[PDB]
Amino acid sequence: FSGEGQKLGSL
Amino acid sequence: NRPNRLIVDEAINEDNSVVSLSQPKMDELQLFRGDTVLLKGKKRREAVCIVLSDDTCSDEKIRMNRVVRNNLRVRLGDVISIQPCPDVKYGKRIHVLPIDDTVEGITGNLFEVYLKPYFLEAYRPIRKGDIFLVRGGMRAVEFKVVETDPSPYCIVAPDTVIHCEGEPIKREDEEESLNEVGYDDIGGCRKQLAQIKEMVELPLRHPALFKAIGVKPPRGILLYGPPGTGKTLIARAVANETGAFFFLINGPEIMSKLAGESESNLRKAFEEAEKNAPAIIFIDELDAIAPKREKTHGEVERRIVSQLLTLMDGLKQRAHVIVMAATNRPNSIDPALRRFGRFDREVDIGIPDATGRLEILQIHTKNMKLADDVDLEQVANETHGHVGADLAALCSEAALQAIRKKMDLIDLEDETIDAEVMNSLAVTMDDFRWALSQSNPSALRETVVEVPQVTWEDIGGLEDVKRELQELVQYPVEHPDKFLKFGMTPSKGVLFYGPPGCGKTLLAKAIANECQANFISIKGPELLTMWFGESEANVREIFDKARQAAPCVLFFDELDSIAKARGGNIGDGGGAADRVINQILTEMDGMSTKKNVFIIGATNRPDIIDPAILRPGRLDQLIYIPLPDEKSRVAILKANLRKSPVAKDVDLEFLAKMTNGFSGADLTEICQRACKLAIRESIESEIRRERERQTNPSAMEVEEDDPVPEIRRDHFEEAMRFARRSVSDNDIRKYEMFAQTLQQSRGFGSFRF
Amino acid sequence: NETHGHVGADLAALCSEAALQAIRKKMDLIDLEDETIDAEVMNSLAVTMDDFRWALSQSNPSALRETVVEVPQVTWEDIGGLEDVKRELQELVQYPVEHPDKFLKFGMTPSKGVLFYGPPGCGKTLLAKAIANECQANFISIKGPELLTMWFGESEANVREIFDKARQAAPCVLFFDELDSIAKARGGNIGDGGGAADRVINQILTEMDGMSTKKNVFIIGATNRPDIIDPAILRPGRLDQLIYIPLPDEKSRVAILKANLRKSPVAKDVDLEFLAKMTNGFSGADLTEICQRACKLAIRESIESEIRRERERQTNPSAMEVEEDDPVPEIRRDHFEEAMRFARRSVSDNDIRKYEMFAQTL
Amino acid sequence: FFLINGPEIMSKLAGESESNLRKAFEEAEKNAPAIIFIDELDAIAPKREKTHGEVERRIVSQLLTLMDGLKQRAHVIVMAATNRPNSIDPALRRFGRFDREVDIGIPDATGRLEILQIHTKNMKLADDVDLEQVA
Repeated sequence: FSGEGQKLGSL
Repeated sequence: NRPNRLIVDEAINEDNSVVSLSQPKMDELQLFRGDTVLLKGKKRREAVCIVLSDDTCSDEKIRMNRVVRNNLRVRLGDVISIQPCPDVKYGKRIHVLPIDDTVEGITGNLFEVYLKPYFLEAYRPIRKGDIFLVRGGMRAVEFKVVETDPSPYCIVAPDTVIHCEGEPIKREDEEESLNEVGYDDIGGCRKQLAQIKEMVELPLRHPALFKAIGVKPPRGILLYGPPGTGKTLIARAVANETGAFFFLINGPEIMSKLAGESESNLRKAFEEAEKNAPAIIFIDELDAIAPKREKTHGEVERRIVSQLLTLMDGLKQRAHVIVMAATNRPNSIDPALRRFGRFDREVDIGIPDATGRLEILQIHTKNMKLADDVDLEQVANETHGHVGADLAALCSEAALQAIRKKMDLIDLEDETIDAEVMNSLAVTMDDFRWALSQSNPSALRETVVEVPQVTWEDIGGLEDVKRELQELVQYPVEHPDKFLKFGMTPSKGVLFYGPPGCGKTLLAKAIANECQANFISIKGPELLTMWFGESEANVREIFDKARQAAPCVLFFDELDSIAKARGGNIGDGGGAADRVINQILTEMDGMSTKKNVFIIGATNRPDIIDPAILRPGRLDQLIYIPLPDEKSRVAILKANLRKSPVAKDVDLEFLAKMTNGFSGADLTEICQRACKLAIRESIESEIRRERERQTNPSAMEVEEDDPVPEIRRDHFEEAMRFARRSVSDNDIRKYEMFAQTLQQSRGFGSFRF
Repeated sequence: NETHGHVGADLAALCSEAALQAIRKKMDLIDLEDETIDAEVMNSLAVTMDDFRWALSQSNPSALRETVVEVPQVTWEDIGGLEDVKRELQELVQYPVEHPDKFLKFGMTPSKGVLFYGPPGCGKTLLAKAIANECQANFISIKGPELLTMWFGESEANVREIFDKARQAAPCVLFFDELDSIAKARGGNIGDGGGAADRVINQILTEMDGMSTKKNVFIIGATNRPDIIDPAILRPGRLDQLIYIPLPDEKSRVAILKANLRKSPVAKDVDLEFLAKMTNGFSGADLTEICQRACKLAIRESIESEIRRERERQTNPSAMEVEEDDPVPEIRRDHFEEAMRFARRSVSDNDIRKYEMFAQTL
Repeated sequence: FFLINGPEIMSKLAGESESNLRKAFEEAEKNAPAIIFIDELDAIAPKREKTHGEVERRIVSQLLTLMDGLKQRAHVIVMAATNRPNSIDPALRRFGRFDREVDIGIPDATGRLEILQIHTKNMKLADDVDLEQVA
């Protein structure tokens, strides 16, 4: 669990 | 209260963030078709969604989908307040995580590749901490909102950076969140709940009210009563409702081996709660903390009590710091704590009434359906009123009976439980009935003993007396309202005069078996003790338990040996007998409830009765049990012959006329003697048949085994020739003397014209 | 002046409770105020003297809260008979307490009062409870199982605690039960518990004979008959003062029966005068028993009538709403006569002689 | 099944036995859906009703706290192997005051032959003996 550390699901 | 708490109806639309609102609803409330309002649910469940305009799909009720109800932890028809939520902006870095029980099977990136448009420019203002099932990968993947950089209700948009890790949320946390705490086993404690809420909610939601009142509320509130009957449940409900810090304190927690460790721990906990929030001191199981510092022979215990007093009773000590004190033994309370200043408030938790019993039972049973065709209120009214977790025990017993019925029709099912069969395997009133018949008050269980089963109908004779006793039992319960209207109290001290054990103790047992309420049987030598005052303390405890165990029946059997007058011999010895009599009178007298005081008096010798308890009020009536008349003789004979095989050649009437002076014990003895003669004859016949079969090949399956299954008239004649009545003319004289005392004490009817 | 018992922050706590009750009433009748309350209502949240009085009546002393539990309260007026005795008791309660000028003019301290030789079974406890509810002051009443324990010296500790509590909460009358069970002399029950119980009784007497002669230290005693009670410490040097009582009466019996009937659903056709005439030789418990028996007969009749009506309705669904609600709202004079016929008296001539001799022993 | 023991209830320190029992319960729960082999179940029997032992009272309080309160229903249960139920007190007799409502155990002679059958089958000791018949 981490916040703003993994590249996210960009749309 | 407020009109904003509209009923949460059912929405036909499957959209989670859409509520079908009536035209009157969308109009009277500031509720547009695209208004992002905030709805508040149970246990601080706040969320923001859209309000759909559907006049034909709502009638003054917010039509809400089952997904919305599940997410908000609310039921159907709930009056949920709705307020505008325009502060929901785009979150900066919102942490997200799927649910392990819900993301099990959806392979790959089943969030970005399944619910891609569900959050990208989708204006999703969900609270930080919510989990919503998303249909992705031919499944329903639920992702729990791990965190949000913005406030809880953050508008998840494509611009919002949804932080996401590979943390799958297990279903254990889901159950724990579903394991909320409310009014599920608590019924009728309205006054206590209101007092607590006022001490908390009114203290918090209306702190200005307290400020204008110019006085702080009671920071120290004590909760006396039977703990764990819901007392622990009460604390859990408080903590779930409470938004402030709940500094839970166990009883045997601070006491450590190191010097002053307990006092240091207590001070640290107090300081942490004070610096934390306007917290409440959840002092759990605080009853065994101090013996009023009087019996406190322990120096460490004395120091602990002193530190506790200093922390509680201390100037400027409890500022916005409530003290959730729970007591299981109010008597064990310390002296200083029982006073205001150390515990300004104190409450005692009582047992619930049959109405409250039904309420709590239904609320507890709401988790399941164990009888579709039966009303739990009907059984609860039929229930004697066993309280606390008694309802939980009854539910568990019904579940066990249902499981027995199902797995009886099922296999071991170690791994292959048939879900359709498992789907509501049993919902039966019979299961509840079997549980209740197998159920009893747990408190009296230590005093409970096994008794033979006999019906009030199963006992022959004294039909008027039996009917009177049954009416006395029923009307006191069945028509409590009728008694209130008449405005009179019932009788307690019912006695019985005559030769006991002729069916007398049997009559008491049959009544208790046929008794809908509880029954406490007292043996004559039962309460004696050798320690100083121990017997009197035991009597007091028994009386107190019986008072708590309403309804109950005081079957003070063999009361003749316990009811001797003070000085019936040349002198008294020990004096504790007089103390016991005085304690009994203190039970027999004194201003109290006496809700169901069914005192059963059994004495073969009325002369051995102390008049003080024998007096009215202390005594209701005495049953002058005479010997059976020939009619009563035939009645007892028929009752005995209930299980016996009857012979048409037996002249029962002739015997009853002959056995005019006999007794019910005598009749039973005659029956037993005839049975023994028949059994001996049968054994001899079997021996002879075996001997013939031992010497020659002989048939074995013959009816000669019971040459007379019914009573041999020869056996009856032999029993008659065996013995006769044991009634003593001197005993008859003594009984008649007691009866004449009663009769001269009586008089002719008024008949005043 | 009323708040004699309350001490320390107890008065402030009672005031806070009155404020809480009044504010609860005002808000609940005003608004749930789940979000905010009316500032007009907030300024109009003043308590009332009625609210304070109601809370104070609900309120009690702090030590008594840790000391004793509640009991069924009754009115001194609600109990009939012993009007002179009731007047004397009320005077002793008030004029010695409510009047300090009476004490100054008289100087004589209040009498202790040994034991009311009252009715055997009707219960002097009834009178004590009615007075204590009427008295509105500290009242001590305990049973005989109070001090006897398997803890050495526990009874002495209990006696000391009782005395200290009384001193804190004076005035208070000790309506201790087991009067005979404590009054018996050292001998007789040889050897009891080796005299330890006798030692505790002697200490308590010395702690109470023997008590502090100030602040209207009072005690209340009674027995069914005084003969059971031995005057070991009941002598008026160890019992200080003494007060006995009589047995019941006939005119007083009629009065008590009338009070009981007034408490219940009365009837007119009942011959109360002839009932009182026959009631010359009975006891108030007997009258209560007759009333209970008549009420039971009436309830049985009502249940039978309801059963018949329900059976008719089931057999014919036309007779459900054609029945009178109260088949006998008043007591059936036939029911009263039948109850009297089934009844009997508890009056014992030998017991009467024994009680008189105990009284004659004075 | 964490085996209990009467000696484990003794602490030469202050509250060490109660703390140790709580720690053992916590360790068993966190370990697995384990069991609680509550031995010497008739040790603190009377719920300190008449008991004047504060250490005994403290032990009873700790035991109730373990048997009650938050998350009392762990994936384990204890055994109420009662030597004397009359000594035992209601502070456990409730379904929740202990693991559940306890039963009682007693011997029967008709089933004893089956028990006798098992005892005999333990070690062969007779061939022509009608041991079940004699039993």
